[PDB]
Amino acid sequence: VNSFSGYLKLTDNVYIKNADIVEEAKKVKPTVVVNAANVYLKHGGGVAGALNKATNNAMQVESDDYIATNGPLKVGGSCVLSGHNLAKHCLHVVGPNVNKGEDIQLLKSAYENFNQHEVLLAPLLSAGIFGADPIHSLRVCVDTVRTNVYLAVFDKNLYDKLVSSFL
Ligand SMILES: CC1(C)CC[C@H](C(=O)O)CN1C(=O)c1ncnc2[nH]ccc12
Repeated sequence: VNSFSGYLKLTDNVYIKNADIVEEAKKVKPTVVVNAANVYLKHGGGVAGALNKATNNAMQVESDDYIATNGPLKVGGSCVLSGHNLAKHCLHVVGPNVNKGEDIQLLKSAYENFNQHEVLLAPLLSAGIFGADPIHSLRVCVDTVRTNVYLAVFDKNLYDKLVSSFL
């Protein structure tokens, strides 16, 4: 038993809710919140900009130190950093950004990072400003992640679509 509430069960291990991930994170305090990151951990907009704003920019400060030490992430890769006031940990995962021409097949590799964590609160990778089809992203998530994932979808219209078109 865990503290996530109001989710629709899609599969044995995947759940979905129409929710603002920032507000869900602040209420739940999950062990892991996933950020829709870029390779530079520049958290300017989308989910990343919202998560970072909710940390009063502490996520960005920590991220800049991480990059200065380690260099950029790989597309399809991830790193674990602090969850600040939002979660114990933030798993920064880089899905491919279609608006940069990155290979959508790397989306499966991106979701594989979730399997290193028993339970996660997460957005749909490569959705939103990353330019992928959220329905394809949901399919890859379901077919790749084996750990328990609670997907927060900000847009109510998108959500209802994702649910109604799910197979
Ligand atoms: C619009 C879109 C589907 C695609 C772009 C955003 C991104 O990928 O960064 C995420 N997003 C969400 O609806 C979403 N879902 C949960 N929490 C969120 N907080 C801010 C947006 C958001």
